[PDB]
Amino acid sequence: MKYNTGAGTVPEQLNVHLVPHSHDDVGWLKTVDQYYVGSENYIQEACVENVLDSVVMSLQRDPNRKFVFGEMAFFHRWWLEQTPETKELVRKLVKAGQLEFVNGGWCMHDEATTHYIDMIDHTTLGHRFIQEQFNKIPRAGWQIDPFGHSAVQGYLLGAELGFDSVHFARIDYQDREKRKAEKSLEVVWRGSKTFGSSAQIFANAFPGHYGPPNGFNFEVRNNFVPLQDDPRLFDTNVEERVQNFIDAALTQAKITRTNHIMWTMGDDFQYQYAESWFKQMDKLIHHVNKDGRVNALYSTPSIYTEAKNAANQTWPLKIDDYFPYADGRNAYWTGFYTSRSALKDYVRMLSGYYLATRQLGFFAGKKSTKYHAFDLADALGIAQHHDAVSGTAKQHTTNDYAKRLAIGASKAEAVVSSSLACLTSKCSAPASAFSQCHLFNISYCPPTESSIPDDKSLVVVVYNPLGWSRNEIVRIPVNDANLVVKDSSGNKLEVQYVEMDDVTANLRSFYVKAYEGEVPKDADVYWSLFKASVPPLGWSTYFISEALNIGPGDLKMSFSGQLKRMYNSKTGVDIPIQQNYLWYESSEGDFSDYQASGAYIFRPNGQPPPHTSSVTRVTRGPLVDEVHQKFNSWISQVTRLYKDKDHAEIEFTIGPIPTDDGVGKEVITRMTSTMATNKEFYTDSNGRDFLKRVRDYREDWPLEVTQPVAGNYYPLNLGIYTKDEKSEFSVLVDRATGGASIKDGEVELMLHRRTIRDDGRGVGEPLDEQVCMTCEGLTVRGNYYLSIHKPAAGSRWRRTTGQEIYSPMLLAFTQENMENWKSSHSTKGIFMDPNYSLPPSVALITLEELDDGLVLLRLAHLYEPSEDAEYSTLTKVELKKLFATQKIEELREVSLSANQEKSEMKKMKWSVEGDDFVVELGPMEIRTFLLQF
Amino acid sequence: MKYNTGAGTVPEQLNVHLVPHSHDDVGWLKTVDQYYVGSENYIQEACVENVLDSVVMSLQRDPNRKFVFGEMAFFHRWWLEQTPETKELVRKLVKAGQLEFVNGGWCMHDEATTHYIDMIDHTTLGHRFIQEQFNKIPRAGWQIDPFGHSAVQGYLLGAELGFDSVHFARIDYQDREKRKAEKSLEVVWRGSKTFGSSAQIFANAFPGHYGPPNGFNFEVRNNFVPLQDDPRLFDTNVEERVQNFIDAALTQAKITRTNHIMWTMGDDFQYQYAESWFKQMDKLIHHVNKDGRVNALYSTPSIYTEAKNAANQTWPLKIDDYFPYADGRNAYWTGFYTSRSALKDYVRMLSGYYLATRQLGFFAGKKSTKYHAFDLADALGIAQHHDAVSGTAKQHTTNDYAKRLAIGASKAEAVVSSSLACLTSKCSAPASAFSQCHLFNISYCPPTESSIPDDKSLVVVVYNPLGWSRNEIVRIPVNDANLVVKDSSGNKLEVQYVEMDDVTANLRSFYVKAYEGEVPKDADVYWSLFKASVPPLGWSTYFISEALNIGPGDLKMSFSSLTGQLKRMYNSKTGVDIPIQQNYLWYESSEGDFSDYQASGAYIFRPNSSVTRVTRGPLVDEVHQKFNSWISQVTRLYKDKDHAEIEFTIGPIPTDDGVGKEVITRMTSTMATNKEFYTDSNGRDFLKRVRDYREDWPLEVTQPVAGNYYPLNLGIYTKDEKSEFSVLVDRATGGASIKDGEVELMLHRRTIRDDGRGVGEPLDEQVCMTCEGLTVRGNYYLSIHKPAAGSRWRRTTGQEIYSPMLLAFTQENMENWKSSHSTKGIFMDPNYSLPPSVALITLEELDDGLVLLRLAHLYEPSEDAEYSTLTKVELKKLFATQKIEELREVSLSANQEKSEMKKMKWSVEGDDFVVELGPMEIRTFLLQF
Ligand SMILES: *[C@@H]1O[C@H](CO)[C@@H](O[C@@H]2O[C@H](CO)[C@@H](O[C@@H]3O[C@H](CO[C@H]4O[C@H](CO[C@H]5O[C@H](CO)[C@@H](O)[C@H](O)[C@@H]5O[C@H]5O[C@H](CO)[C@@H](O)[C@H](O)[C@@H]5O)[C@@H](O)[C@H](O[C@H]5O[C@H](CO)[C@@H](O)[C@H](O)[C@@H]5O[C@H]5O[C@H](CO)[C@@H](O)[C@H](O)[C@@H]5O)[C@@H]4O)[C@@H](O)[C@H](O[C@H]4O[C@H](CO)[C@@H](O)[C@H](O)[C@@H]4O[C@H]4O[C@H](CO)[C@@H](O)[C@H](O)[C@@H]4O[C@H]4O[C@H](CO)[C@@H](O)[C@H](O[C@H]5O[C@H](CO)[C@@H](O)[C@H](O)[C@@H]5O)[C@@H]4O)[C@@H]3O)[C@H](O)[C@H]2NC(C)=O)[C@H](O)[C@H]1NC(C)=O
Ligand SMILES: COCc1cn(CCCCCCCCCN2C[C@H](O)[C@@H](O)[C@H](O)[C@H]2CO)nn1
Ligand SMILES: [Zn+2]
Ligand SMILES: [Zn+2]
Repeated sequence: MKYNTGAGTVPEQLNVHLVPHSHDDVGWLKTVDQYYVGSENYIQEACVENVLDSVVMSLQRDPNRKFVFGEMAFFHRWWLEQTPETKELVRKLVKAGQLEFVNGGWCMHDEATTHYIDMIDHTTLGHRFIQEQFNKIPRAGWQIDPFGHSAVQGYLLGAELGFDSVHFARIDYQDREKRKAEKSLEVVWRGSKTFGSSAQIFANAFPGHYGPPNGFNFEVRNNFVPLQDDPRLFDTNVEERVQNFIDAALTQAKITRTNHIMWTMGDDFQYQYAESWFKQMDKLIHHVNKDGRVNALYSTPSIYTEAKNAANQTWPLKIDDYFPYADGRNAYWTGFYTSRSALKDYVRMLSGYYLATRQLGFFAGKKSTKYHAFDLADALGIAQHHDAVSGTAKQHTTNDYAKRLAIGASKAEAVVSSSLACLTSKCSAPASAFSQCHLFNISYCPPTESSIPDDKSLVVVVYNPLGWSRNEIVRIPVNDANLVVKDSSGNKLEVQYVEMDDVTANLRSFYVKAYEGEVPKDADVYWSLFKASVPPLGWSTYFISEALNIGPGDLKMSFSGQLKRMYNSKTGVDIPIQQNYLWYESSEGDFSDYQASGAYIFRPNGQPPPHTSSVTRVTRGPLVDEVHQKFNSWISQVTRLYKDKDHAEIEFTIGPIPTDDGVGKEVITRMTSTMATNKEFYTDSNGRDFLKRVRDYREDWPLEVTQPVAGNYYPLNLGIYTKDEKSEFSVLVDRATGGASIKDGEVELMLHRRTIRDDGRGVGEPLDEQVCMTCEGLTVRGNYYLSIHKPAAGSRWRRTTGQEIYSPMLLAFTQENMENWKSSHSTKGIFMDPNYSLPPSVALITLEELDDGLVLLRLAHLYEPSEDAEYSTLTKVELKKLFATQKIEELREVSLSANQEKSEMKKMKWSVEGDDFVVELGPMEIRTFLLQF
Repeated sequence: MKYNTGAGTVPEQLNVHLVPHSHDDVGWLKTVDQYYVGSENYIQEACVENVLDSVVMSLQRDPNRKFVFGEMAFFHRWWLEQTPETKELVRKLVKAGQLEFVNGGWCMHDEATTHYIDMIDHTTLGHRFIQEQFNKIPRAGWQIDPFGHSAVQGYLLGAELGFDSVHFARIDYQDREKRKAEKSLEVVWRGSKTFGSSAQIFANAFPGHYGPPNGFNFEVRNNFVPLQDDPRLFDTNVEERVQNFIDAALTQAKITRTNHIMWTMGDDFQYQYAESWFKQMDKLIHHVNKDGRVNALYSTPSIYTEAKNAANQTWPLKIDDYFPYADGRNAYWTGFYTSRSALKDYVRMLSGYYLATRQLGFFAGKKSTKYHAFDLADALGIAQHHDAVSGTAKQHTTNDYAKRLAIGASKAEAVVSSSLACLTSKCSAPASAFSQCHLFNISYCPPTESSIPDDKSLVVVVYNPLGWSRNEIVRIPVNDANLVVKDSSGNKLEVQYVEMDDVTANLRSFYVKAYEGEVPKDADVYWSLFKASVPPLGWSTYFISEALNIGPGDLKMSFSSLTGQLKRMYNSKTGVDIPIQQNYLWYESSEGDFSDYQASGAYIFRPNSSVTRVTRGPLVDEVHQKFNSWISQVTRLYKDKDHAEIEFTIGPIPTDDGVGKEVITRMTSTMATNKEFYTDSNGRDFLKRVRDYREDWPLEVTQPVAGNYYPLNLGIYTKDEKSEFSVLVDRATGGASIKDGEVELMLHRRTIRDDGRGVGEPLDEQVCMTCEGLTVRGNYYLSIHKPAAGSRWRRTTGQEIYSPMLLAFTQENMENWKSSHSTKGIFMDPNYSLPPSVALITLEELDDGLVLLRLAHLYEPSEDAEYSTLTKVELKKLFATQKIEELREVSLSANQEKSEMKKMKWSVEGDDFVVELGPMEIRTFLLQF
């Protein structure tokens, strides 16, 4: 029999857009490769190779069939295995529109715990591949699973990518009720207060889930009702199945605007045998359309959006974001804003490093390795997956993520070493030319710990990957107490010695062995500190050889023994402020609700958070004032006021979190003032826009308060701040972190979490992270940064220090005779014009060599219009001065993901309820260029 | 990457022939159509449409891949839904050898409870489709699942089909141990005593199961280890999987002759997503052969057989059969020999009716409808499946089988009625011309129960589908006591009235309602009996209108009187005389003990009186016997019958005491049978069985009852130096001789537990409206003869039991009838019979002008001095009203020129139009008129 599968939309009937898809997690209960090859099916039945294999076969069978695929991490692995014949069939299918890429990034990223730089990076990775192989530009965003949604997702990873639409299943459960009643599930979304309608997108919140209506899942071996239309066989059931379809369509139509609705015909890792689904959809399209009451068609999210746009309809407006997300009364998904802190820091650290790595490789002439096996691009793009950096994957999967990141970090570390060796001489240098250290956090750095032979000096090369000149404190572990630091010009520099502490030494012994496999030499005796000064996008070289109020600067802090006050003499801000460590007790269920706190969901006990305190050292010196604090045996902190820093730097060391008492614990630091913050506080969106949050309040619906704490937590990637008439109090993070203001004048950060129960959303594991050789709970160490400012003065600290945290100096070490080194190496350099700096409001967020001679460049304006009277303004960058030592032959502006010419981008129109080489940049703008040299 | 999937065999290595297959039950836990379309997956995950869809896609991707498929019941349902492009693609795959048909019948039939005529019929239905669509002749028999194997499967449904091999997984568990030790899993099997090596076949019994070695089932969503050979991905495992493969190959090689072994790469309803299997098999062939220690290839059972035949090797010999089957000490699969007796009788009755239907349609010029939806050919073909007539499907599946058979029977009924209307007239006649009755067993025949109008008669047309003239008793239910029966010439015939009985009357009210939905009219008051005389392949017409020792003939029986119940049988003309008792007993079903939990069930048999009337008359003497409230019997000696007909009525089997019961009739004599007894092979050859003994291995006796039951489709007999005692059945039935001079039949079974082989249902058959246990009624036939004179009774009466007269009824004034209708007729020559040794088992109109004809010699060489000899049939006299234009002798399934059939050679350890037939021969022909 021939089925009429080629139906399009029809004007005066309800149209049911059948969109076949397979939701393929880039790691979750299995690793990425396990999901691809289909191993470990006892954990979860899932094989993405079967999906792509069988979908291509089913699409070949009938030209009217369609399927949408998203995650290029899987597609690219599959593609490299396919024959030339298959690759050509795929080209035909993509060219015909039968297989359409939706989203098209390397993964479907989390939107809470991700940084916009990483979101752009992996999306570009996917889009370049799709553009190269198929000459296709994705037009529909696909965020069907991420646990809430960010403003930047809407305007920057949606509209600015060229997406007309973005589709997602998860919104807050109270909000969803209101949107159904108001038919506002689909909105025109303006995530940017700066760009408004110039960066808007059609946003489609599904009625419930991203699966088919009940009885319309057709996966092989499932117990569905096949449409039996053969009169030679018993029990035909055509009329019943057609009515099943209509009934489901009418229910959805009752909550949707226009005569067009969409069915997401798929689910988690479905389509292992695609024909099982397409057989049923073939028959349903055929028989439903013969019936004639409604109209069914094979479609895609972009065909659907096109029909939604051509309709005569005005649409409700959506501003800001969809955080936080709850799927039930006691189930706010705000715990994963913090879950797996160590993995979050690892991602953030490697992202900064990878940024610098691509800079140095470009100058030294290195060749792109983006699509090579186990490259850091693959590893960091996988890491953005919505179960990966978010913390919501199984532990073995999480270990596999970190294994892949470490492999890519090792490749990047060799690129940096070889590149700096070439660029500092007076490119083929060996990677052994310099040594580098990434375990300063636990004091392990063999290059600076080892002894210096006579007539030689420890050479320290300092590379600065910001487009600003920078002054910073180098702090290295040493075993000699009479070293001299000389700058490039022979002058001895002022130094300070800081004594090794017992917390750090105790971390060193355990974790060096865990990470590196062998037990290290004795704990270093001292830290050596000195202030380095480095040109923008350049290096300085130093030579090292043998011969209660604190605050070396304007910012002062007062302690008992605990913090009591912060003030700035020069600016005249002064608040009494206390900081303490506490923890919420993790709920394990109660009489009214079995929901437990777990890796996704933060549900505190409803008991007040238990209190922890004594000073163990107060240190004073020209470069740093320090207060070492121990709150208990597993919570210790160091507060540091460094020379020339407009902030304190608070180093936390948390763990092992004790659960032998059977009580899960979610550890916070809480900063309590008297500022009249009036329930307001500000948190960033993926590290960019600041969103005004209001305690216990929602703009889009009248919140029913059910979790007065968990319901006020928001995801941080840059930081959190508060203000009143007289002060502005700001906190910056070093990794994705959850933050809230639970009381006026009060800010808190959740820093580490260890539960005894799983939260029943499918991961099947309490968040119980341990380190072994003889195991104990994982300890995390990191920094948060705090400062005080007059109103309208804090934004420039937040932006400037945020970028500095993102992009620290890179240190490279070797031992050579100083004079011999100065004879064969330039001790100072800059790749920009010697007297050029990027404006203070701009960051060079992408600089990378692509295939052939093409260079990808991105410049970001860091400020929103109303933040800083001087810097929230129009500025310019002279690219001739940015590349002083090279001549631009070609310049070309492209879309954010570099898959379209900027000038060719077109926008849909919506009726919304309530309505030379010099590059200019307005507030919040990001401009992307392809260059040739 | 490209994989070297084109490997062939290599001489200096062990070769693993990978044979992809999907074992598709034609009904079992789900019905055949549910299995096809994949509905009711909560019962069992199984969809045959997916198998054929995805296998054809997978074969298309790589020309070196192969797959074997067997069950045309499924293939044909799928074929008619396919597009022209798919059909064209399938023809290319079949022509290239990528898709090979094995077996090729409509189903994979049981070999215990099936009759050879039904086996030939459904195999022909499948093979004719295969030949017409693809010009292919299957060469491998595929019997991987049936529970034991019959001698007729080997020589007749194997060798004579043109099969070089037959493959099966199930043999007795004790036999299997010996055959592993002696490397005699594979044999040259000679199932026929008569034909020996002229009808031999390579018989391959698998080491254990028909699935793959452990860890090589690759069905989508199963937890197997994929072969990961991409160095860009973590956890490559090529070495591990290659070694897994080798270890399994070497283990099998140690119990197999030659350097070729076969892996059956599949299982029940597998290959829903075929690419999941072929991907792994692609990579295993590639990397195993790169390694080079063993050799792997895509293969088929026929390619494997060729390799085994080409080896320089001598093979052990197998004779007789593989019954009974047991897979454990207390697990003899001999219960299903009797399970679902009523379904078995239903199949047997419809097979004979379908034989007559195709004769009558041919004579009347009816067009063939063999491949039409719900045709009786489909229903009867399906019913041969190894869970169907065997009785081992779920109850709802069994109901569906009976519904398809009833649909087919209703169509056959109209053909018979329309054909007889045309042929007796002086085809376009309507089905309403005659009525017919199939419920005589419960006394329900409205056409004869109904009053006759004055100046009209009940016209009775009697058709005889045997090639022998036949006299037999017509016995119809009537409501008037003074009816007169005249033959066609006007002669009044001797009649006998027999009173209705209470047992039948209560069956009638309950079962007529069950079968037809409404209670019947008043029970009929009498049976009218009379003797009809009918030409072979012809008819006689009769007109009915208003006007303790027994034995009306030579055979006599003596009953105690004090207790009822047989005591003695003797024939006064031949001098045979044996004391003999007949009793009803039951075994208690085991529900397992603490040492073995095995219970009795649908597959496995695991065991733990007054005369109410004596009737005498010129046409029948009978003794009604009531053994208890749910067991009654009537023993009948009919005029001119050389045997007693013993009608049992059993049920409802009481089950409330908590114990299951398996009911037998046991005939006990003093004959010196010396542990020997004789049972038939699919209604054909008799095999000598010996109590508690096995020819091929030293039996360890664990079930001295259950291990001595054998499947009967014709009957069972014993003998000593003075007598032969013979028992014929009317349906597939289990029988045994548990002591010397003693013979027993299992007639009905009801268990309270399942026997744990997958059907998940106690054998607990019930009739519901209120429910009660099912009641079965049927006949077995007893007789006594002098040695070497019993065989001719068994063969002749067996064919008469198989092919009874067909009665057609109407009411008309006699003279107006005789004026418009030929009262008497035959389609053969007016004075020609087939020889007494011959039966016309097939006569059928195919498409175009082709007619299919089969003649069978009923006798084995040693059986009857007169009839066990070469004979001949005159085809011009068989077809008297037509002229034979063309004759062509073909193979048994009619897919080959008989003259062009080729046989492999094996070295075996220990070594006009007149049709001639030697003993046990079946010759098949295509004729054109
Ligand atoms: C501070 O700061 C810092 C920063 O800096 C932070 O962070 C950190 O960091 C660090 C660095 O620094 C890091 O570390 C790193 O890490 C990574 C990861 O780790 C993880 O993972 C792993 C893995 O896992 C997996 O596996 C296992 C086994 O099986 C298991 O168990 C698990 O579960 C998983 O599993 C999964 O997956 C898989 C796949 O993958 C599958 O198969 C399965 O089935 C599943 O599914 C692990 O292992 C680990 O663990 C460890 O550790 C821990 C801790 O962490 C502990 O606790 C434990 O216990 C352990 O430990 C133990 O052990 C060890 C070993 O044995 C020893 O040693 C010790 O001692 C103890 O006892 C974890 O979990 C990793 O990966 C890395 O590693 C690496 O590296 C090192 C040096 O560096 C060494 O030592 C090692 O060995 C390694 O090495 C390697 O790699 C490299 C790169 O990466 C290279 O270069 C080299 O060469 C090597 O390699 C090569 O070779 C080899 C031989 O040996 C091989 O294997 C390879 O291969 C591969 O790949 C390829 C390509 O190429 C392919 O083909 C194949 O397939 C393979 O695979 C190559 O070839 C390190 O360690 C960490 O992680 C971090 N952390 C976090 C948390 O994240 C921190 O945090 C801070 N701190 C504070 C603040 O406090
Ligand atoms: C509660 O205690 C434990 C327990 C378990 N079980 C049942 C185990 C059943 C195994 C079935 C395996 C698969 C094949 C079953 N075949 C499939 C063939 O295609 C079909 O034709 C055969 O009829 C049929 C039977 O052999 N019982 N009790
Ligand atoms: Zn997901
Ligand atoms: Zn079977």
